[PDB]
Parts: sequence; C-alpha cells; structure tokens
Amino acid sequence: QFSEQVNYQRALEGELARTIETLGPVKSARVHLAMPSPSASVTVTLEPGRALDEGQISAVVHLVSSAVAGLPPGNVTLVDQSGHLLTQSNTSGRDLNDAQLKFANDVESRIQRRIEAILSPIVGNGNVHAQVTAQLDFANKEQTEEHYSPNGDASKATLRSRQLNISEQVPRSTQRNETSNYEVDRTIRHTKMNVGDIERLSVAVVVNYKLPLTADQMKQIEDLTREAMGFSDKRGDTLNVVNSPFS
Amino acid sequence: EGQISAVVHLVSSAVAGLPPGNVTLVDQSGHLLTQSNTSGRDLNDAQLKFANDVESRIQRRIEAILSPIVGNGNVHAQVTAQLDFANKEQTEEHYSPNGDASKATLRSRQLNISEQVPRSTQRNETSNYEVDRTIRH
Amino acid sequence: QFSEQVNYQRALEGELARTIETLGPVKSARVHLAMPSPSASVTVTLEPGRALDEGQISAVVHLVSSAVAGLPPGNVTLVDQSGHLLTQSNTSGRDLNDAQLKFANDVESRIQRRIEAILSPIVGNGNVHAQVTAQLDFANKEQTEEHYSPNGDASKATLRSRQLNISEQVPRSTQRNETSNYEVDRTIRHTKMNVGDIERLSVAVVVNYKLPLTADQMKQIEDLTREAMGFSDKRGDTLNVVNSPFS
Amino acid sequence: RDLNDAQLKFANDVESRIQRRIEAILSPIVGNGNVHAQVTAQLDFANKEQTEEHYSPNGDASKATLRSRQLNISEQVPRSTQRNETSNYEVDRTIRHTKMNVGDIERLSVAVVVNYKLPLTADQMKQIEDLTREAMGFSDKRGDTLNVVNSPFS
Amino acid sequence: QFSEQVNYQRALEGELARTIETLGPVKSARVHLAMPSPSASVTVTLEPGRALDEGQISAVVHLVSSAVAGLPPGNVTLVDQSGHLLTQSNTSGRDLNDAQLKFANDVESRIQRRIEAILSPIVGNGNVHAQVTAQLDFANKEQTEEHYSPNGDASKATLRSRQLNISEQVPRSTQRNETSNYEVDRTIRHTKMNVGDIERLSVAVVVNYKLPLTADQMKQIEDLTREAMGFSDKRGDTLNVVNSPFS
Repeated sequence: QFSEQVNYQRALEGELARTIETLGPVKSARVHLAMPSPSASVTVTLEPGRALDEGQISAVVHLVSSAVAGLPPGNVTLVDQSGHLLTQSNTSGRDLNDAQLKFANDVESRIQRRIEAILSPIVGNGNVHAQVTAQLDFANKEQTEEHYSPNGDASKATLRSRQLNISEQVPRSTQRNETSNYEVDRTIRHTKMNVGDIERLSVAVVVNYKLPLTADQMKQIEDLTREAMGFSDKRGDTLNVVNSPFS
Repeated sequence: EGQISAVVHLVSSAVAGLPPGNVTLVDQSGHLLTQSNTSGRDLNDAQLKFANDVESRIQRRIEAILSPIVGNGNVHAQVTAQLDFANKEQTEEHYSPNGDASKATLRSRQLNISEQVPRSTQRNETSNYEVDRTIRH
Repeated sequence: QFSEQVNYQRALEGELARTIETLGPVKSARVHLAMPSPSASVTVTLEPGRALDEGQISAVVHLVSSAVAGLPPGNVTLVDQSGHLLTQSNTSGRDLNDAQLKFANDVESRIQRRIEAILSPIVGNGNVHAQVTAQLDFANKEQTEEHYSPNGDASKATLRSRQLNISEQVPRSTQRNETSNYEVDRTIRHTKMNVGDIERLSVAVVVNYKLPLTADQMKQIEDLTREAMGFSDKRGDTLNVVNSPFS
Repeated sequence: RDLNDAQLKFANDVESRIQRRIEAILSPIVGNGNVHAQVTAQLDFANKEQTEEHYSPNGDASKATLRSRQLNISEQVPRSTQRNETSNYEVDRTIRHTKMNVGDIERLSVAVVVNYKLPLTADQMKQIEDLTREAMGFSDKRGDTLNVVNSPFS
Repeated sequence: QFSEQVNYQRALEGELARTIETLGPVKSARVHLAMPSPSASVTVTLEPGRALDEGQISAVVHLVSSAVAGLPPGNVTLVDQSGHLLTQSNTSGRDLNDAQLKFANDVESRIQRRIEAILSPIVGNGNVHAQVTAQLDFANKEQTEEHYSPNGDASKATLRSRQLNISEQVPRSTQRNETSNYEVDRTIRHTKMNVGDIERLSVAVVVNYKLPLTADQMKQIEDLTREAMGFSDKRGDTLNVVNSPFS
C-alpha cells in the first residue's frame, strides 16, 4: 500500500519532468516531490547559451505547482545546471518586496511613457526626457464608519413609543413625565483600501532647445505634463520642467 | 498578438543571455507592445493592465472623434484615470420622521384623561407607532 | 483501489490532451491533473508561427475546467513551448472587471450605430461621426422599502379593539380613559436593482460640410440624436453636436 | 542572518533605482558621463499594526442621537422644582485598522557631483538641484537631504 | 514494513545525489537523510579547481530541503571534499553571534564603497580612503502603545449614557446628581522593531594632496560624505575627514 503511493509519485516526477523538457530553453529537467504540506525541486538544465527570463520562471513554477495536489507556488524550487537558485520561496525573508519595487517601477514607467508620448509630437522625437518618482503605499488598511443621523430636533425624529404623563393642579403643582424610544438612521460604510494606490508623485522633465523655447511655450508644455501626470495637489504632487540644451 | 513574439524572440535569441522578458517593443505611436508583468505582485499589475484599458479606450475615442476634423495624423491624446479599487460596502437604514401627528402611524394608544373642580387635571398617554423603514444595501 | 482512481486519471489526462491537439493552433498538448480543491496544467505546443489570442486562452481553459469535476477555471494553468505562462487567473483578481469594459463598450457601440444609422440618410453615408461615453453602474444595490399609512385621522383609522371608559360626576369631576389597537396599511416594496444600468451618457457628433449647414438644419439634427441617445435631463446626459469640414 | 541580510539586497535595490533615475535625468543636460550620484536610504523594516477607534463628540444636543430619553419634570409653587433626565445615546464610530508596510523609505540622502563644462552657472546649478529634488521624491517631512556640488573630474 | 520506508529512503538519497551531480561544479554528491524533525547531509565533491559561491550553496540546500518532506533549509549540511562545512545551520556556538559580525561588516562595506564611489571622481581614482564603524542593534524588541484621547472637555466628550437628576427647594436645599458613561477613542500601535538597524555611524575619510586642498574644496567633500553616509545627528553620528599626503 505504501509502495502504491510511491510507485505513483515516482511516475508523476517522471511525467512532470517530461513536459518541462518540451519547453524550449530547457534541455532536461529533473523534479522531486515532497508530498507528506508539499514541495518540489525542479533542476532544469537549460540549452547551451540560454537563460530563463523573469516570467519564464513562473512558467516552470506554475507548471509544477498546479500539476501537484496542494502545492503552492511558494514551495517550488527551480535550479539551473550552474547552481543559481532561480526561485525566491527558498529565500522567503520577504521575497515580496522585490515585487513592491518592480510594481512601483511599472506605475512610473507608464506615467513616463505617457509624458514622452504627449510631448514627442510638440518638441520632436527625442528632445524630451522625463523621470517619474511615485510613492506607493502598501499598508493593508481597513475601515468601518457608522453614522447616525442626529434626531435632536423633534420634527425630524422617528419615535417608536412615547409615554407622556402631564399632571397638574391649582399652588400650581405641575408635573410632566415623558419617556421615549427613538429609532435612528444608521449608515454603515465598510471600506477595505487598495494595496498599491499612488500617494505622491514627483515628475522631472527636461526639454531640448530649439535655441531657447518661448516662455509661454514652456507654460503650455508644463500644462500638458500636469495632465499626463494626473497632477493633484491634494496628494501633494510636484512637477518641475526645465528647458536646457542637450549633449 | 503572435506577431509580437516574432520580433521579441528575433532579438531575445540573437543576443547572448537575453530572456524574452527584457525585450521592449514600441511602435511609432508610443504603444508599448510588450509587457513587464511580475509573479509576486500578481494582483496589482492587473490593476494596471485594467487601468490601461480604461485609458486606452478614452484615448481611441478622442483620436477617433477628432481625426475626422483635423486629419488622421494631426492629433494625439493621453488619458490618466485615477481609478478606485477599494472593496467597499454600505448599509443605509433610513426612517421617516413621525413627529407630525397628521402623518404618524399609531399601533396602540392609551389616552387616560381626568379633571376635577382647583382645576386638578391630568393627562396620561402612551403610544406605539409603526415606522417607515428603507434599507439600502 | 488506489490504482483504480489513478489508472483513470492517467486516461483523462490522455483524453483531455487529445482534444486540445485537435484545436487548430495547438500541435501537441500535455495536461496533468491534481485531483485530491483540484488543478490542472496544460502545456500546449503551438504550431510553427502561431500564438493563442486573449479569447483563445479561455477556450483551452474552459475545455479543461469543465471536463474535470470541481475544477474552477482559476486553477487551470496554460503554458506554451516557450515558457510564457498564459493563464492570468493565478491572480483571480480582475477577470471580471475586464468584462465591465466589454459590456460598457457594447452599450456605447449600440447608441453609436443608432445615431449613425439615423443621421446617415440626412447628411450622407460617411458625412457623420459619433462617439458615446456611458458611465455605467455596477453596484450590486438592493433595497427594502416598507411604507405604512397615516392613521392619525379617525375618518380613516382601522380599529381592531377599543375600550372607552367615560366617567363624570357633576365640581365637574369628569374622567375619560381610552385604549385602542389599530390595524395598519403596510406596503413592502423590495427592489434588487440591476447591474449595468446607465447612469449618464455623453455623445459627441460631428457632421461634414456640404458649405456649412443651416441653423435649423442643425437644430433638428440635434433633436434627432437627442432621441437616438435616450436623452434625459434626469441623468444629466450631455450632447454636443458640431459642424465642421472633414478631410 | 539569512532573513536579515535580505534587507541589504532590498535597500540596495531602492538606492540603485533612485540612482539610475538621477543619472538618467541629468545625463541629457550635463552629458553622458559628467554626473555621478549616490543615494542613501534609511528604510523601516519594523512590523507595525495600528487600530484607531475614533468616536464623534455628541456633547451638543443639536448633533446627538438619542436612543431613549426619560425626562421627568416635577414642579411645585417655595418653588420645589425637579428634573430627572436619563438619556441613552447612539455614537458614531470609525474603526481604522492599518498594517504598515515593511520596507518603506524613512529618509533619503543624495549626493550629486557634476563635472565642469569651467564652472557651471549658478542658475544652471539651481535647475540641476531642482531636477534632482524631483527624481528623489524629496519630502521635507521625511527629513530628506540633497547635496549637489560642482567640481572638475579626473 | 520497516524495510519499506528504508528501501525507499535509500532510493531518495540515491536520486537526490544524482541531480546534485548534474549541477556543474559538483563532480559527485553523497547525501544521507535523517527522517524520523528531519535532516540531511550533502557531501559534494567539487570539480578540480572550483568552489561553490555564496549563492551556489543555497542552490544545493534548497535542492534538498524541498525534495524531502518537512525538511527546513536550516537542517541541511553541505560539506566539500576538503572538510569545509559550507552551511551555517550547524555551528552551535556563534552561528547567529558571528553572523552579527558578517552582517555588520556588510553595512560598513557598502557605506565604504559608496563614499569611495562618490569621491573618486573629484579627488581622483585612488586618492581617498574611508573606513566605517556601525554600532548596530540586535536587541529583539517589541512594543505596544495604547493611547486614549482625553475626554475631559465636554465639547469633545462622547457620552454613551447620561443620567442627570436635579432638585431644589426654596433654605435653598438644592441638589445635583449626574452619572455618565463615555466612549473613548483608543489607538493601539504594536511595533516589532527591526533586528539589525543602525544605532550610530562613525566614518573616517582621508584624502591625498594635489599641494594641499583648500577650505571649500575640503568643506564640500565633507558635505558629500555627510550625505553618502546618511549622517543624522539624531543618531549622534561622527564624521572626520582629514587631508594628508599619501605614501
């Protein structure tokens, strides 16, 4: 019975490694599974003069993470024929904050590829350079408001019961007991903020000379960038565009 | 979509040690054709792929509504969409004010009254209302 | 008994991969299942000089997600013969929000076709362009009104019981107790609003010259689109029609 | 420590990206190799949670929300008065719950050296200080510091 | 039954050692497992004239840590054909304690290279030297604040209930009872400080002559290093730059 679930695992490993071989850059793979939480360890041997890209690693990770029951992609270990541990699950100190940087690069590559594309028509193909700096927050935040419309003013309150005794005598010994049980409006917002929104932008743009561009023409080049940025001083953004000759 | 990998692998392979994830293809109209998706922050790049579409559409639209007027090459427009991805709920629970007796809705009432004569009066009164109640969610 | 549910899974994998082969761009597939939450990992090898489109991926995803019991399409992993993990589901984040753009495009494509089809006869086949932008609404809103009816008036109350004690001792030491137990009219609406209704429209229409167009001639062209839109000041829809020569 | 020298790799990626960005934005002006910048980042690798629980002041009755209210008001007239008054309230309550990010920049220090052309003009050097002030993300509330000097290379 | 889980372990060891052989610098490996917390002990025999780098060790560690069920990478032991225990999850005495010197040397290795990199342009390639001393901090520390906003002010208090009796009699026998229950906003931070931050830097910098250097030409070199350090008087840092001819 034990050699049943072992003669099978030895076949899975030999089948999983037959596909990773039929994958292009890989010349021969060699995978071992650790099914007891599980793990795997691929040992691809890339073709002569080749190297798996950053997105070609997840190809071989998910190719094994998914073909094995209950194996997350954080347990798969990929290694070349020259050492070079390619995965980062084994180096799970953080292994997520390279993503926090690669991501915040993509957010800034866009706002740069855009500013370079809204001014290339005006000032020519390569007479403008822009570098963006974005401060992205990654605080996993939540919230829960709970409002309550004020029923202070009687004419906008919503009574549910009301016991009102009004005694009186005449030595005018009056009396007035008055209970109440209001009902209350009640909003309940429950946000859950996004992990990675932009918190502040910083854009610096240089533009070649023509000879110096017009003072007005820079004020209009500024205004385009203020839009291609999504400039919002509420976020405390900041833009600086200077005009000076190039190399 | 498959003509991009033609030009990516045409360069990724002709250069020693260059994976296809590092090649960047760009047209004569901006339009970065390749991609730099990651595997760790796999959710948040979608928040960019998506937000790129939202802006790709408003851009085509403006390029398509004005190119008739000013010509098919004399206009460019870039859009920046500050999107929102905060999973958010709400539950209003409105009521209607029933202080004005003409529009209250009693369910019970116990209006004890009295008097003597030294006008030693009295007036007890209970009341139980029913209440309009909207519940948006 | 174990080699029963394993000799079978090995046949499913070999059958599932025989269909993905008979699929056009695919030259040879290779699928492994991970039935215990299950998973799969297709490894298609596209024909020389081919690439699966964005909607040709869901073809191969649902082709496997459905042929396996309890396997959602968020667990299927598709990989080419050149790495290139094609599946954008491992994220499972925004496979829905892409559909909110296809939909919002169709809604706007229809109002565009209609505005072209109504004005094409008047001003000519190609002498008009229109573009529509619709702020749709995808909030899964629900509601439960519950109205009552004001029985504060005796001439429209509905007593169910009534106990009215009226003493009097003429020093007119009168007295008057009274109870009541009304029945109440009680409406209960319960909406569950629709996901994708239009919140606001915005249409821009250009019309070629002939020579300009007459004031009234435009004033009525404006009124046509105002009906082809579905224009409603309640939603605050915006229409803007201009007349300018084409090129 | 294996988990703890992954903070020097991470802090060196943050610095090397700010450094590429400063050279990439000054290389057009001063020249391809007439500028060198070095950035020092103090990062925060402390885990940190938080949980506010704000309430809204209901001391003013024109903005309170009563749930109940038993107000007795006896009075005789020698003016023996009286005025009991219970009041149950409903209170507006926000509840944030942050879990701060591990690895945010706390403070930056950037040092830039630009070659000579022959010194650069005092105006041409302010517009280099200002460009660098945007490639850093210069925030004065973080206590960022920038130093650009002009001196001939070797 | 026992020779079942032993004839298997002897095969795992022989399979795991067949991959580490197909790994480049390794000529022949020899691994034993200790599955009962498990452990392993690889005994690679590198090729003639080779040595595994610092990141080539984790390649062979994770190659085994992952191929064995429940084996952390802190239990794998790698040894060459010349003694030389390569892993560091085996020293009992100073494994962590010596690491605080390896680590605190890197924090100083960088700031050293940095001050050379920034100053070598100005003063010349090899006309400067810098040595850095970093008083690090490895005290595992936690914290838990719990603040409360002061509600002594009625205008910014927040009653949850309040019972306010009053009286009088006129012999002005007055009276005033008053209960109160408040709600109190309550922040709760919970830090967990980083083990390995910097307490204080001390940097010494020597620069060659040219023929000494002037005041500003020295002062600005002081200002650069003050930035290339991360100088902040809050940490009580110390910088000393001197100009003296080399030899």
